[PDB]
Amino acid sequence: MSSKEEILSILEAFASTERMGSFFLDNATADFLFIRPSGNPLDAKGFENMWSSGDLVLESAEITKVHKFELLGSNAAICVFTLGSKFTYKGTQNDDLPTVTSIFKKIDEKWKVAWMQRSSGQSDMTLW
Amino acid sequence: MSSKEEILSILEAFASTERMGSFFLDNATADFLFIRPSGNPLDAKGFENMWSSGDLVLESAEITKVHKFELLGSNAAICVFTLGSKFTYKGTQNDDLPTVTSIFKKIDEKWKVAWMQRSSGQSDMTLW
Repeated sequence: MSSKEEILSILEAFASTERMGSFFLDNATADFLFIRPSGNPLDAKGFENMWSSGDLVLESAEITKVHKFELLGSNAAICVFTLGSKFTYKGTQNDDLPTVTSIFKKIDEKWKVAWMQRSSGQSDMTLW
Repeated sequence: MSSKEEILSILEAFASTERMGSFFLDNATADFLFIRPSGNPLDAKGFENMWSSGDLVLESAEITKVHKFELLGSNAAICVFTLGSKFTYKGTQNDDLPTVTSIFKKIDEKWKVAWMQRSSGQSDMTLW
């Protein structure tokens, strides 16, 4: 299957209620970081720690729209997408709609997420 | 010279008081977008329009620290950095310190910026 499809399969797994929290632990490269809207990095364990809280629960997440996909040579790729989520935090439901830039690399012939930066969650879809 | 150095030379030109506004017009690929902290995209002209305002003036900008650099094959690259700027907006000076994820591609044997997403400007350097 096409690399878009392979990489999209990985992003769908990230955007899943059961798998998001621990995902980077299994699927990310060792030097992966997740860049929060503040600019402050989290590593795979830091990301999982956020979701481990108890106070933060993912209700739904989806790959709403892919804005950019391309291979960067044979063994890397960029995928830019809008991630649409619903989550509960300390007693309130929230919608979240960031723009996310993700980078993938092939390691031992398998695709892994190498980098991800997200925006604040009130993006305007109409601009795409 | 090394690709880091070539790509760093391009980023220094972006982070310059005279060149930032119009930079993407000359140095970016046609499908480049700049992702604002909100997640909302700007194209090269949209970016220049912001700086054309009169109300917004860049006083200084620097590549403060490079956190990640690597080639993605022979003809692409990722560079993650903290951009330290001072700017005036509608009568007030501000400091700005985002995390920026940039992607580069070689087009006709020349490096061009292909993508850039920035965070809010109050990142915590101590986390790197």
